[PDB]
Amino acid sequence: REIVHIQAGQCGNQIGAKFWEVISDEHGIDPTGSYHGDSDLQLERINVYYNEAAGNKYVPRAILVDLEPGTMDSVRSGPFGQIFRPDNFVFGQSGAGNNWAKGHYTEGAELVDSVLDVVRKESESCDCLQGFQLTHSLGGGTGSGMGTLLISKIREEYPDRIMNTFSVVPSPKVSDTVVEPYNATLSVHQLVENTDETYCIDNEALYDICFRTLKLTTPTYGDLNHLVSATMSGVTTCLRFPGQLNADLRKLAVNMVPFPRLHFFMPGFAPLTSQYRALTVPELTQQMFDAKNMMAACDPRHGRYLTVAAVFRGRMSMKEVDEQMLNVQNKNSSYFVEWIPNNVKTAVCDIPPRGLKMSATFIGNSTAIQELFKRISEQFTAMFRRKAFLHWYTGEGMDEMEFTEAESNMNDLVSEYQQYQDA
Amino acid sequence: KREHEREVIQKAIEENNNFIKMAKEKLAQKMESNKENREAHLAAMLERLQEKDKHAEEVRKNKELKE
Ligand SMILES: Nc1nc2c(ncn2[C@@H]2O[C@H](COP(=O)(O)OP(=O)(O)O)[C@@H](O)[C@H]2O)c(=O)[nH]1
Ligand SMILES: [Ca+2]
Ligand SMILES: [Mg+2]
Repeated sequence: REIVHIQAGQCGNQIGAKFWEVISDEHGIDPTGSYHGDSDLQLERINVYYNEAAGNKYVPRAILVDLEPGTMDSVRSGPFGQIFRPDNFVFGQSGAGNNWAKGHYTEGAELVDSVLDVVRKESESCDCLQGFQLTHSLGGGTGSGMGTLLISKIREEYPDRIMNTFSVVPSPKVSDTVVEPYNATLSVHQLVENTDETYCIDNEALYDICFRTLKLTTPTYGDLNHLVSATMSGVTTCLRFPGQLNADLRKLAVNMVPFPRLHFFMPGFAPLTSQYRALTVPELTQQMFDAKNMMAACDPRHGRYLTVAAVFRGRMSMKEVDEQMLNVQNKNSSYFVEWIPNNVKTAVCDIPPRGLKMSATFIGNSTAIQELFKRISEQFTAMFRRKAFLHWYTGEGMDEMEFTEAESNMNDLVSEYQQYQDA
Repeated sequence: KREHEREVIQKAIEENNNFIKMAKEKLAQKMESNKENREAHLAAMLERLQEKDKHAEEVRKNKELKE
């Protein structure tokens, strides 16, 4: 039943806010928290993401966290900013300076308890909490360092609940500082141990989509976040609307994660937008499996699919959907591991997203995701072999050994993905 | 992990305090050593000058005990 949502740091709170805008519109919830929709399907699983307050008000089960106020002042002024519970805004003043150690060990530690108080108050009133979703980046300090601290503390207090992240992976193409690969390697180490499912949202891929496909010569954070929000709407459709398949976080984990560490998913979306032509079922299906539609910059032809979830939204022929899903599997059979039979599952939901008649969302557990980790690993090493920029971290009490261990664990994750690809 | 978290933040506190301490003691050692050196420079100058006043007395006596 209930999911608790947490958004941390600049990136986490920006994508987080858009997520709540997009799903509040799909469920007919306006910025005051009033329902003004046309269909009982909108309210039937509303409690998964929204609490009900007095006056038939729907309030997101959402906690907003940062070490600086700036992005959270912007959240509060944003279009849906009034819908959040005021007590669920938990902010420090210090900032974290793009420094994972500040987020995880010094500044974040000072604030983490007050975040947990709010987590506990939301959790306490859940009829049957399924677990948590966190939105954050891995390249900064607060979402990366403080976010992974939160995950660890949440696990200690709710060890039998599911932990899910939407984790934005850094790229030099859309880069704020040189230390991003350090912060991401340190964070991946945490995610490998302490999440059950992680959607790898790669800024490399979002940028390439905006540039190559959508023809945006200069992509902003807003253009990248349009892709992120459509993806997030798509991958949570099964949690939010009535349906058979992957209807809660645990069942999704059980279908998607054959070995506990290999829980890093490559999302995709079709059609790609920033337009009037009807998209056919064959076209959605080909495009949702296309490298160019993937939100992690990994070539899926360089690996194999362990498991896949496909979600189609809109009024369309279920027969045609089944036939096309079967067609892609039959013609591309070598890219689906033979030792997990029937490893592709398909859901269809009648309610389309805003501004589209038809859409498809793709969630892949592919061994090609190793490309993402290798790219981060190479950027990490190029610096770390000269100990460049380390004083930012050792000044917060960290040793070099902790960097060596994180790098080694992420190289092990890469070797494991490679083992199942060769099996 | 909680115990590692506590050691990182104590290590940071310990290094910052140690930096402050060592900078405080270095400064105090420099300012002392400088004071003593300057005073020894001035005391040697005065001492050469007192030796001149002493020698000027031996001159007025040589002249008195000449006559
Ligand atoms: N996709 C996306 N990435 C972002 C956004 N804001 C920052 N980033 C990325 O997030 C990383 C920086 O972390 P940020 O979240 O600003 O730092 P934090 O506040 O300390 O967590 C870099 O990799 C940026 O490219 C955003 O709104 N959308
Ligand atoms: Ca403080
Ligand atoms: Mg930032």
